[PDB]
Amino acid sequence: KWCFRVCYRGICYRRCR
Repeated sequence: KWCFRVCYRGICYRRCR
């Protein structure tokens, strides 16, 4: 599953609605 995944310097994000 995948909805909204962000990624920065050395850290990403995963949030679904």
